[PDB]
Amino acid sequence: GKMLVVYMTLGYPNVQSFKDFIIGAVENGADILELGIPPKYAKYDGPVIRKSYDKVKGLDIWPLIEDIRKDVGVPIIALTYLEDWVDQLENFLNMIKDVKLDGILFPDLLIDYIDDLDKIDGIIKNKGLKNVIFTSPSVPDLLIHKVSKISDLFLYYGVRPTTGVPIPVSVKQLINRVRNLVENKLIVGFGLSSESDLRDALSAGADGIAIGTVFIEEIERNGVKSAINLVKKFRAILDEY
Ligand SMILES: [Cl-]
Repeated sequence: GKMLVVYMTLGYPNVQSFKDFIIGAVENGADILELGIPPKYAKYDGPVIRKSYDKVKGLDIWPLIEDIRKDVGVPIIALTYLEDWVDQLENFLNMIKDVKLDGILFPDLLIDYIDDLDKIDGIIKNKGLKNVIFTSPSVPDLLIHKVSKISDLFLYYGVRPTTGVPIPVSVKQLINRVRNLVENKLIVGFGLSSESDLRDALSAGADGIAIGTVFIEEIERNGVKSAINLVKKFRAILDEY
């Protein structure tokens, strides 16, 4: 079947409500968790991700990661910029394995560290960790093909960002043009998540979808239990395929 990947900003909105959402999300069918590590600097994050980072400013991040690791048994991927840890890439990857997370996803890996790709994949893989590689429409087709054969768990393909203007092309067509390039499992991630966009990706052959900002929005406007119920809804939609 199809994989439901659920993102949440570590500690958002508060520590107790964050664990409630994660546990509820996993109970309602999340297959993979992505946890957003608040960034040491500003980068390619949109308005609603940034505001989620604002509300957990100064969070003690490692005890919470440890804590949530004890609470749920699904694969957990750390979402953080290779930027914030390239100075210290060794004590980061050891800490990640120390607290028992399954892998990482560096969004800026293929952008700002493309020449370091093969070294960094090698080190991650020889720590037993998963290197989940981020791609997007601006990643050239042959690079996408390259990383599709090395990406662990799945290759991630991000469309519909909250920042900027979306590509005025149907998600069905966008995924049609990468599905045959990706030998891996293909997870399509969304900033804006219309149901039409999600069904377009699944019907175009994506092996799952990743969603996150939709949950941050639903929490702020209707609360954690409402956001948990959205997970149930997305699970049912993926279960139609
Ligand atoms: Cl797009």
